[PDB]
Amino acid sequence: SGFRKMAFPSGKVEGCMVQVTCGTTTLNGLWLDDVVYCPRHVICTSEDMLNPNYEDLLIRKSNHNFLVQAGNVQLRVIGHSMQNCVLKLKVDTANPKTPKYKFVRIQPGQTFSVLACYNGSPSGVYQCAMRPNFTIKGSFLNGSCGSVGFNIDYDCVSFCYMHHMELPTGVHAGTDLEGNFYGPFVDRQTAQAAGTDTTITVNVLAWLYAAVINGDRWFLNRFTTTLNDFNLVAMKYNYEPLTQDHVDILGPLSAQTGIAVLDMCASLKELLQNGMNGRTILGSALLEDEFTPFDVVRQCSGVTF
Amino acid sequence: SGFRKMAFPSGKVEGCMVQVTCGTTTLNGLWLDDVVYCPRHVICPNYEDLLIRKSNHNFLVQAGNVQLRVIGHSMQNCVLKLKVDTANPKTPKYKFVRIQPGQTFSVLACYNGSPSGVYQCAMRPNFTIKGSFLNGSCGSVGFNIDYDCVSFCYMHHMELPTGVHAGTDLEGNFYGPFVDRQTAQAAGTDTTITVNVLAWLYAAVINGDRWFLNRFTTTLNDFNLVAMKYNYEPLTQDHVDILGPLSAQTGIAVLDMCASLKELLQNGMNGRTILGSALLEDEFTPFDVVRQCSGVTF
Ligand SMILES: O=C(Nc1cncc2cc(F)ccc12)[C@]12C[C@H](C1)Oc1ccc(Cl)cc12
Ligand SMILES: O=C(Nc1cncc2cc(F)ccc12)[C@]12C[C@H](C1)Oc1ccc(Cl)cc12
Ligand SMILES: [Cl-]
Repeated sequence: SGFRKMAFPSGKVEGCMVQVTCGTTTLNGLWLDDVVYCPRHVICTSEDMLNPNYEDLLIRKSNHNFLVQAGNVQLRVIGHSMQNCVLKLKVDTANPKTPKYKFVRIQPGQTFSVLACYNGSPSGVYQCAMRPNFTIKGSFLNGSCGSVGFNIDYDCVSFCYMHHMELPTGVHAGTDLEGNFYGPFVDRQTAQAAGTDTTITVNVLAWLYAAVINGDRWFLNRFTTTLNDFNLVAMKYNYEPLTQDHVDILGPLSAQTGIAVLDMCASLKELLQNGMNGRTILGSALLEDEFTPFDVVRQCSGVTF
Repeated sequence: SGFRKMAFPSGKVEGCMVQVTCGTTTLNGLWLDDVVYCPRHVICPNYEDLLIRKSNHNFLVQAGNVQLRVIGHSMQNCVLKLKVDTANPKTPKYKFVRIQPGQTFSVLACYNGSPSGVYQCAMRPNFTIKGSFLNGSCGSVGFNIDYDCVSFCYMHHMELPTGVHAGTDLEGNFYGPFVDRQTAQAAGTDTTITVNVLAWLYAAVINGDRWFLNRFTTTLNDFNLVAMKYNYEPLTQDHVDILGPLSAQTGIAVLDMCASLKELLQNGMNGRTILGSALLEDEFTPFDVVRQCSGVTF
């Protein structure tokens, strides 16, 4: 029993964190085999950030301008290249702690663990979700750039995010490990603002199924809804449209609890209308949207209470 | 910016997790140097009588794909200590520490000696933890990290009828009035950790959430009458002293923030949130707030 925002154990990622220094800037890098991956803005001055020409800044650099530190050991840089917004530093030593890994690009609504680091030293781990507006509500201070997001299903680490910047509203933007940004963001200090965010509907439904699994049904009702009527109502509360893909994905949780997806959709409609009335669901007074259908199945028991 | 329920990096603890099997029971053990620590209920009660009938070879200890050989066994309170023939080469610098209610720690939840997740939690005033554990989680541990030293503070033993969890320190002493057996046990009425709620209100102010601030101040006596009425733990002069740094950073005196908390307790939030929460959060200590708003590394 119980339901917590759970992160993956971070050990396999901790053994990959390094410090990258270029001039006066120090940030974090990810050391996998003989390559260190880090945000390309490590080569920028603050002035450069308004309109940086990364190709022009990079051509003026040599291997010995990049200082890479792994624990108490200095790694020697023997090559460098840029791939989109990521800098790849070839080093002379392969990481003996390199786990089994993949680079995966995730979609909005997907969750992942973040290992927040400063000076190549891990400080904490937390669970989060890629928002529909492509930002993440993280907890990052200056020096956290290069910190990574990942999932660990089985013994393989799937790296999905690398931290690049904080937006004016306090939310965070970054790239996949191939250096492609999530969202319409640029690694440039321009007027960039996150689009209006929405609630991840399929995740709220998954979390309502988790509440039923743990033994709570106060919020259920005797009604059903069509998918289109559900979407016309939920969009009035800034909820993401629920697609047939989301309904198919919720199939297993529907079969486990005996509650049809569209009947759980009717319960969500009523919750949006009435609020909780002094009650909580899994110890929360808000409808939680940072647990996916996959996270609920992984964390919850296979036997409904 | 941002404020998340953050756990310590779990790597140093992952390298200590093993699987302990005794008969039909499989649970988790903590391998430090040449000793494996695990709940004594793995042998299940008259624990001395059950233990005397066991030999070293009855305990199967598995570390990854390797079987460790048990060469000795002893009991210390509610913890079983299995002497093994191999010292853990991944043993970090560590201490066994007993924590107090209100203090927080990270839990590495394990099943079959394999870590599955990490989360942050607090020892409730009623000595239970609101964790997330299924069958097979027994022996999972709670810890904090200071510099490079792991301080182990909790080992999971059982789930109570309300879905909350109970366990011991690493010396086998239970937190709370609990016993390790299948019997009628209930957690006492819980209370809110007042000093932690105040720390979280200071974290909100540091992050730009100031709507709850007011011009008023109060006294410890007046506030404690309000806290007692709303099932909040009493606030002591020690708690006020501990909140000193956050008070100096934000310019809001502790009894000034207490007057804000009193108004939140008597009027609610009025459709508003604080750090994305509609409830007053009590699982961040004053130290956790200072650490997350400073970036301390290990
Ligand atoms: O946003 C940035 N760094 C921060 C990342 N996360 C949390 C932060 C919290 C802070 F209070 C400050 C900077 C943060 C900065 C560092 C300065 C701005 O130059 C930059 C150049 C390029 C890019 Cl894409 C980003 C940045
Ligand atoms: O409480 C227990 N185990 C569980 C620990 N955590 C989460 C659990 C979640 C569950 F759904 C079931 C058992 C859990 C049990 C195993 C049965 C009861 O015999 C016991 C004897 C002594 C002790 Cl201290 C504990 C137990
Ligand atoms: Cl995805």
